[PDB]
Amino acid sequence: MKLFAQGTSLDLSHPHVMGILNVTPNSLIDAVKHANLMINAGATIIDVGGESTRPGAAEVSVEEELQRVIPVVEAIAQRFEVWISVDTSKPEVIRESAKVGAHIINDIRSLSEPGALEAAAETGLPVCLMHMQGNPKTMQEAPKYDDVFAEVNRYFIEQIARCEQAGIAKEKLLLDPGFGFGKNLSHNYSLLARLAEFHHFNLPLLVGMSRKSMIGQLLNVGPSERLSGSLACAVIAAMQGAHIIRVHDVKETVEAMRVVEATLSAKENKRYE
Amino acid sequence: SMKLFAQGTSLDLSHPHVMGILNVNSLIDAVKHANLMINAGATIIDVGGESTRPGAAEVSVEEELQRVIPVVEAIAQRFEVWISVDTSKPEVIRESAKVGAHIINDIRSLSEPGALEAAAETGLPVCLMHMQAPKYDDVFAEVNRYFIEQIARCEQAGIAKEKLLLDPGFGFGKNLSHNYSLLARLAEFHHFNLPLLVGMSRKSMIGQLLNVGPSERLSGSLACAVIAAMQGAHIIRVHDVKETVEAMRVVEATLSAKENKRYE
Ligand SMILES: Nc1nc2[nH]c(SCCc3ccc(S(N)(=O)=O)cc3)nc2c(=O)[nH]1
Ligand SMILES: Nc1nc2[nH]c(SCCc3ccc(S(N)(=O)=O)cc3)nc2c(=O)[nH]1
Repeated sequence: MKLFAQGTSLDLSHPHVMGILNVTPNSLIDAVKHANLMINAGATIIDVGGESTRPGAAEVSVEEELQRVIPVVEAIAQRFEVWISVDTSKPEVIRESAKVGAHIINDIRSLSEPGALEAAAETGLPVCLMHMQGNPKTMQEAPKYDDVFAEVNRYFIEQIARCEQAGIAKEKLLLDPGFGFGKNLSHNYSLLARLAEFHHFNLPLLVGMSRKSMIGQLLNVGPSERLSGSLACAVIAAMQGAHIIRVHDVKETVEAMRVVEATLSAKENKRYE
Repeated sequence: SMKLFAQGTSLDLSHPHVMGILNVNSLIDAVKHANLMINAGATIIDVGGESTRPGAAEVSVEEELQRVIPVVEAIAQRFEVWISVDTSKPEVIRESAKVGAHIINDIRSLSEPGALEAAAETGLPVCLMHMQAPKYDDVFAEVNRYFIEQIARCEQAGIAKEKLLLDPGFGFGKNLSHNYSLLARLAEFHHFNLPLLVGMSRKSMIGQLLNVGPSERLSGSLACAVIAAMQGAHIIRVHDVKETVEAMRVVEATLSAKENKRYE
């Protein structure tokens, strides 16, 4: 499995670490400093995000998101070789990001915004499709599923079809179950436990559990006390064949991923189920 | 519903347990460290540490008794935690059981003269660990047959199968490649229907892979624990108790949401 963007490629034979770079409030200088630290710790992708999608988050104007994101993507692409994912839902941010060197469109809304689908297609870039029930304002009010795995699985079927009809080929797509995006604790763990079953689509799998409440509520610790839990989640995912792990704590995750790599390379079938 | 019995209590092996490592004036600090490990969530304390590492200075019978017995006694009197004892000597096995030890953890699988008979007499649970530039045809198959052999040897000496734990012995006569081969296939050892104990914490199988110092292996050690626990390993022996317990809670939440209750 490989992805292609901006005249390079990304080999998904071994799990990759994606470092989180939030640029919600010198801002540009600190951002590039942080990216650099994450690159040196072994991150091969940086996820640049200028809109909070935490539960209850307020929307951000397109002009504000552009000012936060585009100088940061540009500065990174002009200095390093690391891949760059842009965590946005806005057509214009999608276009302007691709023009300045971004490689992956990581949309938590799966291109649901008006014109987002068409803009993503126009770039040619890889696209991550994430599951969310509802929207960030209300997704955590009362998450409810008869069968969460089935409903997330059905959602991916539907959204894959949707991207194909718009002219985005399967080979550009990634899937992400959306941990924390309209799920209670038990819903998140049902998805993590059956994650390997999403491989049937034959598409890269991306997960983002780092420091989220599925660790906090389970351990009864705050956000700065969740490293061990976060690593445990990362390893559980990567052992089931997840290709990209989105994290805050890059060095430590990269170390854990080596151990997973060694273990999978010693295994016959190269996955746990 | 696997359980072990010792000293009038039981250990419920339906979820993974963290066994903290204790290094053996002494006694006050030992009880202090035991207390910290219990507070961090260890349910078993392994008594020995640096004093009992392979390569360490061999000691006389009377020295090992003087060093080990009062620590086991003091822990048994003050806490409800289970106590694993690191020893190869029959006298120490015997006297440890008298003062409250729950598990005999002999890396030599009771090979020294009298050790097997002394272990049998105590009625306590016994860990069967595999030990030996290393070399194997099929390291899994060699470890497997070693277990078949020790189970029969123990059963010969009157030790019920219900008291045995199996440990593949990470880092004992094994290069990096052999170690990862055993971890990768750890789940296959469940055919014995016996508890599985593993100890990878801070070992060379991490140190060599990541190329870092003894004190910088927490993340790889946690990865190892999680990999083992996801395959149904019952006891994980570690230095970093708090962090390992947190990781094990995540594994337990994952395994409770799974139909199989194990990854293979
Ligand atoms: N592909 C992908 N992209 C992502 N972007 C984000 S931003 C996280 C917003 C947030 C924070 C905290 C909680 S909570 N209540 O669970 O702790 C939920 C959402 N996440 C993901 C993710 O997973 N995948
Ligand atoms: N049941 C059980 N008991 C144990 N006791 C020990 S003591 C540690 C000795 C050591 C240190 C370092 C390396 S190395 N060269 O791989 O880094 C090997 C052995 N370990 C274990 C274990 O695993 N199980």
